Amino acid sequence: SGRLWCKAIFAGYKRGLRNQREHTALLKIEGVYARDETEFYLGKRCAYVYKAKNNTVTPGGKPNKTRVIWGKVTRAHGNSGMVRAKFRSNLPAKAIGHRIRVMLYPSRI
Amino acid sequence: VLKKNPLKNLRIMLKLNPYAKTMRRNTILRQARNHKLRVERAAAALAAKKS
Amino acid sequence: EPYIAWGYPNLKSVNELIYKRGYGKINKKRIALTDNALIARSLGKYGIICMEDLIH
Amino acid sequence: QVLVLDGRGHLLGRLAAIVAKQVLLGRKVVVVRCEGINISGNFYRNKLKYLAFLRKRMNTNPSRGPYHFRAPSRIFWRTVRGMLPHKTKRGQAALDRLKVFDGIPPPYDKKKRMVVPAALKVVRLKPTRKFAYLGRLAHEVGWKYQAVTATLEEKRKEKAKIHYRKKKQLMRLRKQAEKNVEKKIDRFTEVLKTHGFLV
Amino acid sequence: PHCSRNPVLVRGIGRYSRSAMYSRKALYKRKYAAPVLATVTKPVGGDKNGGTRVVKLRKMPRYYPTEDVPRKLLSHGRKPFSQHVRKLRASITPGTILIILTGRHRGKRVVFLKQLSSGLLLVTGPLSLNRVPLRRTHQKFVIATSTKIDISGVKIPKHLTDAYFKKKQLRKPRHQEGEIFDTEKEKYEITEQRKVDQKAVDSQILPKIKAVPQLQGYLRSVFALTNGVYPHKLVF
RNA sequence: CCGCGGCGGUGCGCCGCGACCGGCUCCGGGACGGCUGGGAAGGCCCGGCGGGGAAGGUGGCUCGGCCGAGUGUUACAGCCCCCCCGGCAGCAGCACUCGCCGAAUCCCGGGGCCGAGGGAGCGAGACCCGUCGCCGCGCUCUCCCCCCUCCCGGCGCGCCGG
RNA sequence: CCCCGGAGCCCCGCGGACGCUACGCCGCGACGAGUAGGAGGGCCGCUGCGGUGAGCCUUGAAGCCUAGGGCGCGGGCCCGGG
RNA sequence: GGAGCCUCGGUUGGCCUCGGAUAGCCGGUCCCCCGCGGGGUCCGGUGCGGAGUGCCCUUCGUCCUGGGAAACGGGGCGCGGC
Ligand SMILES: [Mg+2]
Ligand SMILES: [Mg+2]
Ligand SMILES: [Mg+2]
Repeated sequence: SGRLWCKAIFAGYKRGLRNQREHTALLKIEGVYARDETEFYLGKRCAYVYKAKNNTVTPGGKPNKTRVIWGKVTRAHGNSGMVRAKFRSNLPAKAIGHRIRVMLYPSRI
Repeated sequence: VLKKNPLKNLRIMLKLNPYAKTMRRNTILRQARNHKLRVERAAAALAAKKS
Repeated sequence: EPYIAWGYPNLKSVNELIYKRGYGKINKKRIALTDNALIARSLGKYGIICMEDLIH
Repeated sequence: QVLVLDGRGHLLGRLAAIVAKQVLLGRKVVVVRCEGINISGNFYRNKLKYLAFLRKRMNTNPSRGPYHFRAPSRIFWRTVRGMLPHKTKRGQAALDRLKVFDGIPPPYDKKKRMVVPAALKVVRLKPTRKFAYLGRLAHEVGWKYQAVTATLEEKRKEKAKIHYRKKKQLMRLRKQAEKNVEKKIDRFTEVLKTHGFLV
Repeated sequence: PHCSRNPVLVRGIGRYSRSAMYSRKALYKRKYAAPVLATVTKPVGGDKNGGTRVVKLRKMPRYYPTEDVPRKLLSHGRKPFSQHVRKLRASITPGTILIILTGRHRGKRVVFLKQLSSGLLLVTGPLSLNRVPLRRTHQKFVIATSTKIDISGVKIPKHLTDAYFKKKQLRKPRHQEGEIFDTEKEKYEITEQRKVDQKAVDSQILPKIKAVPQLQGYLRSVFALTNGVYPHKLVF
């Protein structure tokens, strides 16, 4: 009856200064800021969840306007608890500075 | 042929050098032996502390 | 000198290099030492008939 | 869902740095009491540094050239604008989240407002070092509304002192209330200190 | 048909040796001194006039395709799911409590009953309390809370297994084309055996849960992440 | 037509799992060697031998209630410290993490990630298939016994006989 | 101590691919910047000739156009509709 | 109150002293001064801040009946005045 996903912001792509490598998102998971606090989140399912003009299908549901791009937090990115993700398609860039949901549900807990 | 890494893949190590089996049979047993003997020292030290 | 790092390897170093990255030169084709049949075929005329002999 | 940061006691660029990254991660921020921001380095030092910035103008038509904003809010906005990619769409979007004020006006004058302790003067400077209030600085470079901003803030502080007195009054009654009731909240109050509050 | 005369030391390393095993197995004293055309192989039947007829079991085919794929390469160690070994997080022990993370029973709290043959969990958030029946779940989509009921001596039915907790309907042909055929059928009906199973199991648990104060109320409730509380910080 | 029997290729579209191997990156455990056959330490205390700061001391003065606190001097040991002789098991590169270098003197278990890329059966009365090398084992064709007990059988949940 | 028109086959010397356009097919290694310049291959492309497709074509050739479907690393190509 | 294109972000709230930093916070004043408060002194508490943003508030299944502790609290987009 509430929220079963931890909040996270799409920081932007894995990139060098002047070559962005679009196939790898970086994820600022809310409340975690140490390459330490982040072994929880390794290998968790994650959703860029967004809605669009035309209708879609929906697993166990009637046709909707919301769509998602699924992905997976792979590894911890640099000291201050950023995390790398990788998504079944690359994230839009429209997406920068927006919510992506890091689930709990490939749990090892 | 795929190179399976001997150092991870026990049976590949054995294929290349069968004396590994024994060397590793020893050094499980050896380490267990000594681990037991450490507990036995620790129990005697606790008994000496109680006395 | 300023093109290399070098020095005196351990026993373990010689093992780890040979087992993890031991590749024969066998008819000028870099081939991985998957069996002693390879080492023997080439070095067996010296008494070297296995990975272990090679390491020694 | 929104930062409100009391810019008093902070350091101009030090705060702006932190605000920029918040703003780039979609955080809507408000920065309040910007005249109270204070800049390291003795006053005179910084006045000249501003006065130099004033000199910078597009010779052939100043009307185009770098617009030197006087108000401390706009100054602080300018320095945060200098740490975003503000020529981009995403940069421009980022600034649109940030909302700066000389003094502390009516939405936020009854909101609790945070303090970035990593930009704070008492922490980041040696006590024997000198600094400048961005107000004074703003005032002398042509900011019109110092005194107005002062006269409105004396009202606010008087208005707030009242709120605090009533707040205190409730807190006090609540401390009394517990003592009045502490045999019929005793086996609740016990359980809230096995799992470690109330201590 | 004796068991394994050397035990396991490590996966792939027996405790003993070659030489100890020779003596244990006793290879001394167990020394084994041991120094078509006309006749048709596999057809044959009966029959009347002329005589008996020689049939041919497995008769050569009446169509060859124009091209067909050519074998594979043996491949060593690739077991089918049934023959797999099954794991279980040490956290999940019998009569522990879970938070089911994924399905319709989502965030609902539950009691864990057993690991089935499959490797799935069997589960019950006693239908009574929670509205979660006898039900399968996966280890991987479940949080093993550090809260246990003592479920030791409850006789879960032997007959309830993977095979029973398994979806049922739909065959092939019928009328098919039009605006009909198995878009209806409509409802999974609960059945009476299923209701009887639940009734039996819950009663054994249900007293046990209650003994723990507030536990029923905990098992009624639903888990969800509020503000300021982060999975990685908190424990369950 | 029902068998979804045996084999072969497949999935309309979106999904998930599982175990096996390869390559990685981490985590947790343990067991060893060497040294100034580590240095310091701890613990027990005993007998001596001096030296130093500076003391349950004394003393000038000051500050508080003979006592407590703050400076100052000669300095023994009734606060300690340091050297020297002689001797105990508790040490152990020590979870009292004070300072190394390592591993035929080294092993076990666990997690995250990416990838699977090949295809030694195209016979007419008898397999549409295994498998090579390595590990051992495991088993049996040798007898013994012991235990537990899952199925089944028997006797009184207990005991006896795969 | 016997014969494969039958040992039943992990090797079979009695006969031999699903495979064998031998300018074909298959396996192992290694390597791959490039102006000027050189060489090879183009089932890349244009126009005409000898051959050849019992080719195609008023039941619609060439050309032209195409937010149609594809192939090829590419030169290019093939189909759908107009 | 009913349908119905489109644009999206979101997925508990926090309703506030002032400020200090070689200092602060809270009480209570027995006592004194000022306009239930404000200022003072004195005393008593806290101070790696529990009258803590390392915080607080809020609960997250629905109903039934039939006990206890808690109990006049909540509502009707309940309605008029200050
Ligand atoms: Mg080249
Ligand atoms: Mg050229
Ligand atoms: Mg939604």
